Amino acid sequence: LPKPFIWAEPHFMVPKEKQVTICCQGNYGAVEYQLHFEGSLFAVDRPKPPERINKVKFYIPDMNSRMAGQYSCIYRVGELWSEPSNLLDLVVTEMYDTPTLSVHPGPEVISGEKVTFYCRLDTATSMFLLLKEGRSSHVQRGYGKVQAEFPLGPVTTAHRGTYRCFGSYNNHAWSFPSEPVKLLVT
Amino acid sequence: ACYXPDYLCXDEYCA
Ligand SMILES: *CCC(=O)N1CN(C(=O)CC*)CN(C(=O)CC*)C1
Repeated sequence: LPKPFIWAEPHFMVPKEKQVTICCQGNYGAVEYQLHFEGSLFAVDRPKPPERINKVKFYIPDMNSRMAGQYSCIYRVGELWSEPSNLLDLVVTEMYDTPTLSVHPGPEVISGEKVTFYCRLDTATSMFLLLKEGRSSHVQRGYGKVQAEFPLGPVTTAHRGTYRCFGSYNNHAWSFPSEPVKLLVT
Repeated sequence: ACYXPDYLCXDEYCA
């Protein structure tokens, strides 16, 4: 059976109390889809009639930390189950508080210079995220009591852009985003 | 009724 594909709409980073749909694309004619969450059965969809369906939607009306974590799906044709989809990380954001983002040496640098970002949030855990706007798949994770560092190394113009950081209350439960810091590389 | 935080507009995930 083709491997199913799993994604979140509109996005996998969902503010608290906002909605998300988890989509699972299987195969036309598949008769049962399961959505798994962290090793448990979260929901089942049984397409009726199945011959017109290759994907199923699971709606979450009000996002919270108990529904944040890893999801996967599988589907069935006759007695045979597909292999699982890749894992979807569904993350709740805007939890509790707002961190401060800083940068060394500063926001304006020349190509070649080493840049470090710093994310501080005293009321959170030791795990922090650095997010370049536009590039959620390249989110960097850092570890530190009170604050974490994110060394970029020697930068080029590829590193130019707008950054925000998050503190975390668990792996999938993140703070409000920091105010943005623009990195200018000349 | 689609909601999206401004910082996620044009994010690569939406594909
Ligand atoms: C919920 C709205 C939505 O997902 N899209 C419309 N749109 C904006 O609202 C701008 C933020 C553009 N979209 C994207 O930015 C996809 C990430 C799609």
